[PDB]
Amino acid sequence: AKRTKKVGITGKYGVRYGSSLRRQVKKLEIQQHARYDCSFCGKKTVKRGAAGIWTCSCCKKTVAGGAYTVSTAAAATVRSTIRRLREMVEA
Amino acid sequence: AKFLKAGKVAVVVRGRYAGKKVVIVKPHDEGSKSHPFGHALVAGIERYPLKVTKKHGAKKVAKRTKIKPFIKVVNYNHLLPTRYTLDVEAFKSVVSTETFEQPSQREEAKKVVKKAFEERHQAGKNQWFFSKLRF
Amino acid sequence: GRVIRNQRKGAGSIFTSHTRLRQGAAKLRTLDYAERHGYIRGIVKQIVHDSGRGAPLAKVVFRDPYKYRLREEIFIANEGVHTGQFIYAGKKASLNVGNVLPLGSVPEGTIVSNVEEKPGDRGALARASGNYVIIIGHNPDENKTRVRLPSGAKKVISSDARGVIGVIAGGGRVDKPLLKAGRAFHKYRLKRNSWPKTRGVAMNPVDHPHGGGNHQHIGKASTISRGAVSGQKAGLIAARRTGLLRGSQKTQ
Amino acid sequence: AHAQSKREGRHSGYGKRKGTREARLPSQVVWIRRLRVLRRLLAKYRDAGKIDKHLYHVLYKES
Amino acid sequence: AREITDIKQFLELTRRADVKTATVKINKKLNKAGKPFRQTKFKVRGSSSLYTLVINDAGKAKKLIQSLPPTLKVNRL
Amino acid sequence: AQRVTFRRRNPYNTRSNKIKVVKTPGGILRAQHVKKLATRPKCGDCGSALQGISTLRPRQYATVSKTHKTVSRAYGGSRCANCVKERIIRAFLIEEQKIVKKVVKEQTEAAK
RNA sequence: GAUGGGGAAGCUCCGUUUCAAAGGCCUGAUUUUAUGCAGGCCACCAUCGAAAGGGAAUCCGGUUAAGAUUCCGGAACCUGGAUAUGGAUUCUUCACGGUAACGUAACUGAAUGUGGAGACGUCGGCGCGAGCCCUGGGAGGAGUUAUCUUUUCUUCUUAAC
RNA sequence: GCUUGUGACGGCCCGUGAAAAUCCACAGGAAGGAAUAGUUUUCAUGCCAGGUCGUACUGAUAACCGCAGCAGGUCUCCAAG
RNA sequence: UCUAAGGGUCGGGUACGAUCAACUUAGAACUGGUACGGACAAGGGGAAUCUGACUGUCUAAUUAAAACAUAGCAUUGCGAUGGUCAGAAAGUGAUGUUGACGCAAU
Ligand SMILES: [Mg+2]
Ligand SMILES: [Mg+2]
Ligand SMILES: [Mg+2]
Ligand SMILES: [Mg+2]
Ligand SMILES: [Mg+2]
Ligand SMILES: [Mg+2]
Ligand SMILES: [Mg+2]
Ligand SMILES: [Mg+2]
Ligand SMILES: [Mg+2]
Ligand SMILES: [Mg+2]
Ligand SMILES: [Mg+2]
Ligand SMILES: [Mg+2]
Ligand SMILES: [Mg+2]
Ligand SMILES: [Mg+2]
Ligand SMILES: [Mg+2]
Ligand SMILES: [Mg+2]
Ligand SMILES: [Mg+2]
Ligand SMILES: [Mg+2]
Ligand SMILES: [Mg+2]
Ligand SMILES: [Mg+2]
Ligand SMILES: [Mg+2]
Ligand SMILES: [Mg+2]
Ligand SMILES: [Mg+2]
Ligand SMILES: [Mg+2]
Ligand SMILES: [Mg+2]
Ligand SMILES: [Mg+2]
Ligand SMILES: [Mg+2]
Ligand SMILES: [Mg+2]
Ligand SMILES: [Mg+2]
Ligand SMILES: [Mg+2]
Ligand SMILES: [Mg+2]
Ligand SMILES: [Mg+2]
Ligand SMILES: [Mg+2]
Ligand SMILES: [Mg+2]
Ligand SMILES: [Mg+2]
Ligand SMILES: [Mg+2]
Ligand SMILES: [Mg+2]
Ligand SMILES: [Mg+2]
Ligand SMILES: [Mg+2]
Ligand SMILES: [Mg+2]
Ligand SMILES: [Mg+2]
Ligand SMILES: [Mg+2]
Ligand SMILES: [Mg+2]
Ligand SMILES: [Mg+2]
Ligand SMILES: [Mg+2]
Ligand SMILES: [Mg+2]
Ligand SMILES: [Mg+2]
Ligand SMILES: [Mg+2]
Ligand SMILES: [Mg+2]
Ligand SMILES: [Mg+2]
Ligand SMILES: [Mg+2]
Ligand SMILES: [Mg+2]
Ligand SMILES: [Mg+2]
Ligand SMILES: [Mg+2]
Ligand SMILES: [Mg+2]
Ligand SMILES: [Zn+2]
Repeated sequence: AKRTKKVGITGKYGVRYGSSLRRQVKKLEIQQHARYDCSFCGKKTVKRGAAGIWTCSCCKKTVAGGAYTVSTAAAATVRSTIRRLREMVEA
Repeated sequence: AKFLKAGKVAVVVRGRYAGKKVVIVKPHDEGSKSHPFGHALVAGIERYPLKVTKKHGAKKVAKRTKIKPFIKVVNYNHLLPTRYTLDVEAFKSVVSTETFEQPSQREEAKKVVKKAFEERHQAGKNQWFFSKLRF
Repeated sequence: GRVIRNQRKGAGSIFTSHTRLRQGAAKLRTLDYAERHGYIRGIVKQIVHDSGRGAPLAKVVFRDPYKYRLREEIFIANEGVHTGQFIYAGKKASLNVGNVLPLGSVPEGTIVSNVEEKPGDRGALARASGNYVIIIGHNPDENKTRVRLPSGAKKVISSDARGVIGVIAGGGRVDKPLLKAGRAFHKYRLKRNSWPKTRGVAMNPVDHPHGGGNHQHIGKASTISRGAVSGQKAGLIAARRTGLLRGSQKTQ
Repeated sequence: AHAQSKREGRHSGYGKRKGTREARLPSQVVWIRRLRVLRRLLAKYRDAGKIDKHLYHVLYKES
Repeated sequence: AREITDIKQFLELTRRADVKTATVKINKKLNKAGKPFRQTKFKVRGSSSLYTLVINDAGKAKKLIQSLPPTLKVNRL
Repeated sequence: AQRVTFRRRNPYNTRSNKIKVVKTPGGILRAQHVKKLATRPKCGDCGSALQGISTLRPRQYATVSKTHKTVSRAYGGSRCANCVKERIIRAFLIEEQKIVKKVVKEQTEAAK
């Protein structure tokens, strides 16, 4: 029974702060509360609390992640960059 | 193969004797009116032979090397089978189903296995089996 | 006239960091034998939140090379590291995220955090949620290693200066609008008494160089010289250009 | 005496009402009351096999 | 602060040397469903506990009271 | 109708000033300042309440028997039993692999 | 906020583990004797700062002109100190039992190391506990009764341990 | 039902919501211990001791502060139909 | 003064019965000097201009506002041998348990 035409979670703030701001928050708020895939056991049970802290329901591992998503772009790019550089120093 | 045959060493992985090494003597590969699980009859070592050095003399050595044993009915699901293996012959008879029930019976079995294991330790046989597993 | 606000800050009274809750002070291992001849393993025992700090912290346990005991250091958690992970610190340690290596021993293009100005000062550069430094140079004689910092400034330091491979966790924390005074409030609540801010221009002249007048105005240039003296320096200090910054920045 | 006439449905008229229908008896109370009955009727209908487990599992999520 | 049931251990208690006093108490209660009966509580005071043995049976009571160490200042009722 | 009073000087409702109300043989109510509840000890490895172990306020454990503070097994009142299972496996396997990693590089040495 | 210190003409200012030779425990060595030395540790470096934070342990009944978790009575509990008697344990020296989660009246354990408790936001509904509220029968006492009311009112309690 | 206590959950955070005293436990195995008799005081029972200071009452339209037995101010717990 | 609907608990070989206790909600008659949220309790509404976005703040004792604050926006200084600030001095101090997704200054 589609409740809100667009504000979704952001409907809590009602009318205040301006649409544009409410929009920006909704984006990253959608990210942070959302429940993510575990790199380790592979159930979708990773969730936040405390920016940067993504810890996993069952299996109980915590990963240091992006402020509102498990992985930053720039972080992951660095991942592949290190990968690359690492390779160079053995082959 | 059926690696849980009657020579295998395996470390008990649960219950009181968790962490202690044992040997199988007789496997009941499936079933008991009681024990409805794959369970082994093992002879193990409860209190290990404490290490002994040059400085150790006379009656202290003979004391440091006393061994306290145990016998256990134990589910297969509770021992890590090992590649290592120890001979069973001296207490084939002594460790049996009949051995359990009646306390009196159990101790005699332990007396044998104790005299067995101690004879065995000195003269260097098996060595690893007398070494404490540290975890 | 009075004593303006920003000169009151210096005595440290109501100001002084709000420090009760913090995990302790993050820093690399002390740069000892183990760390500067070989490497040394560690277990991240817990990644955890330091109050008043955007970036999450990584508690990491190590053996003590000289006494039978466990010794726990406190690291800023690079993105990607995880409870249970092993961490290798040393010259002869290896190029993976979260390990710590002396700047001279990672190739150009590597990415590191918490890097030392001088070797062993236990980490100084790039500690903020999301920041880092990139190695861009090596001069094997006078063994330096040029890096570019978060600011942009390039700067050369010792090849024995240590850094940790990766990026600091919690990046992007600033893309989210505070939305309301309350969140800003709680923000500074666990930092220090710097919020909210009265505009000097709303003060009387006792209080400020910006103070007074019958409309609110600044009444003179708001750019102030480096050589200004306390009670003067408030506006755009030693500014060298001013106004909207048009055109791509990014230092060349 | 009054209480008596009350359980006979008396003085519960539209004009003897002062808190909203909600306050007087919350919606959710009705729902939980009702859903726990359907939910726990299914148990016995399955636990005795009138209902087969597949039908149950549908009726559950349908309830 | 203690309830006892083995009539032996009791008797042993009553010769325990730190035990200089005792006291019997008598209660009319009712039995099972219908009738009433005479309950009897045997209370030994030890240095750190007061043990009380409830002999429900009318009979065992009487026999018990004469069993009693003739050096124990038993407070009747 | 019957209303109670604090039984101690401390008049504020702090954690160390909990109350319970109680009916006494005199047929009246009174208060009875209740000790904070004790929490259960926790496993050093995982984090669970470790079963087998009694739960007392921490000095109380010195007024209790040894059996109340352990369970019969390597790391009794210390680790969560399933966790022992694990340290036991890991230890074995690592120490075995260790032996394999030794003689296989003893191979390396001669043939290289 | 003392202290090796560092400033200051100086009253004093700064520093709190700080650029310092910063201290003490377990017993052994004594059988001239009371405590010198033999080890081995531990380098933690004052102290003040909460009658709302942390924190060993007590209850009910009686009692006074006025005190009561403080007296009286009975019944407990904690901490320190001494200690013996019964158990348990050992000829397989340092308990057995359960496949296991675990069990128990016990069931030696120095240095050292490690773990846990102490020890912790807020709001929401859901579950349960207690005390209160409401109420049936009965067994007592009170009120109303020109008439009506198997009625109105009240007693029926159970502490720590 | 009402106060209140508690549990297993859930919402929130660029806020993730003290400290030390103190108590226990495990890893360790120094060392000490029996058959003509040893070990054991984390089992039970038994013995001694527990100082110093506060403790009345008021806590408010009269016991506090407001020149006062001032219509002001001044922290909190219990709470019937 | 009635009506209807909404629950619990028990045995059933491997459809139903028997009983316990609850105020909610809708409907229908009858009834009165047309009264009935009967006391108590309990928003006036609407169309505009000016102005501050909002919630919040202040002149205790003549000013509560359009003033201050805020999020949002923009600018400035700074890589530690540093920026800003304290001190008579110093083996001194705030920021700093800090490092540009930071601190400081408009
Ligand atoms: Mg042991
Ligand atoms: Mg001035
Ligand atoms: Mg400070
Ligand atoms: Mg302020
Ligand atoms: Mg401002
Ligand atoms: Mg401003
Ligand atoms: Mg003004
Ligand atoms: Mg001026
Ligand atoms: Mg000027
Ligand atoms: Mg002006
Ligand atoms: Mg202006
Ligand atoms: Mg609803
Ligand atoms: Mg309900
Ligand atoms: Mg139901
Ligand atoms: Mg489903
Ligand atoms: Mg009553
Ligand atoms: Mg009092
Ligand atoms: Mg509270
Ligand atoms: Mg236990
Ligand atoms: Mg227990
Ligand atoms: Mg001083
Ligand atoms: Mg003090
Ligand atoms: Mg106190
Ligand atoms: Mg207190
Ligand atoms: Mg009294
Ligand atoms: Mg008196
Ligand atoms: Mg009085
Ligand atoms: Mg007394
Ligand atoms: Mg007494
Ligand atoms: Mg004692
Ligand atoms: Mg026994
Ligand atoms: Mg500890
Ligand atoms: Mg802790
Ligand atoms: Mg607290
Ligand atoms: Mg008590
Ligand atoms: Mg309250
Ligand atoms: Mg939390
Ligand atoms: Mg404990
Ligand atoms: Mg020695
Ligand atoms: Mg004892
Ligand atoms: Mg003294
Ligand atoms: Mg008093
Ligand atoms: Mg009083
Ligand atoms: Mg008065
Ligand atoms: Mg006065
Ligand atoms: Mg007055
Ligand atoms: Mg009906
Ligand atoms: Mg029915
Ligand atoms: Mg406004
Ligand atoms: Mg005014
Ligand atoms: Mg004035
Ligand atoms: Mg106003
Ligand atoms: Mg006014
Ligand atoms: Mg704008
Ligand atoms: Mg100097
Ligand atoms: Zn997982």
